[PDB]
Amino acid sequence: DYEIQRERIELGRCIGEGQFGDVHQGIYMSPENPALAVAIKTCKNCTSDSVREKFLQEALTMRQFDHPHIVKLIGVITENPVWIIMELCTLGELRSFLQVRKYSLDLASLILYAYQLSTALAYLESKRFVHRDIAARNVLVSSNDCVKLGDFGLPIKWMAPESINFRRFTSASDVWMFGVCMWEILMHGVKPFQGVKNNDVIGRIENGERLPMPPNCPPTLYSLMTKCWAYDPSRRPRFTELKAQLSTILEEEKAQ
Ligand SMILES: O=C(O)c1ccc(-c2cn[nH]c2)nc1
Repeated sequence: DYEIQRERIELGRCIGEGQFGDVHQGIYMSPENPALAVAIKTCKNCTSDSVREKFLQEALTMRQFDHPHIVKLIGVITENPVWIIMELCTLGELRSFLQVRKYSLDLASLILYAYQLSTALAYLESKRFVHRDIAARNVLVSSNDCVKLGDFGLPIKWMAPESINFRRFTSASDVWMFGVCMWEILMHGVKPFQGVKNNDVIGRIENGERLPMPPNCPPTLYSLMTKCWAYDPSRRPRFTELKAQLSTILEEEKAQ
């Protein structure tokens, strides 16, 4: 089962702050693997069952997916203090990694990350799961050549127009938000619309404006991004198709 005995967990260095509390790395001592490196999400306010409810929904949902580019649940400890134990991605959240690895990562690698992300989102799409919070900050880096979707759950600057005007969230909103994430990656983790009032962002989308083509970004990728940003959700592509196009973009980039 998925409940874990606190005695098999050795808490270690704090590796990040989450919505609910500190995120730690640590060791999980099971009989199947005597020393498994894990991540531990903690829940600062989980004495409140309303918080505990929302915190542990993340683990109930993780548990349903099996993809190579989606983080995996190990187990939970539900007595206080409540903990989620999940796979460790030792290079942390994608945004910081992009920031710190600027000048160090090449183009093929940035494309590799977007294509990897699209395969995770095509998989979720095939399961009819809407994610609603696709952003570089919600992706983790397992290795120089492997990123993973780390969260499932306001980010106006990332959201589709119909999310903002009708609070509506669909596979097509996800596609839109994934265009923004691709932009974020080709900009090495610069946030979209920096220094722009949220409320002014919506008018500019309605005005037809869009995020600029990043430097060093290929026309083929920018064209992909702009299809993701069709104002009408029914003109935007499906991740299955985005996945296939990014596969071609990557094979050709590898060729230089
Ligand atoms: O700061 C965070 O929210 C954060 C940081 C790290 C991780 C992680 C999970 N597995 N490996 C790393 N999750 C969330």
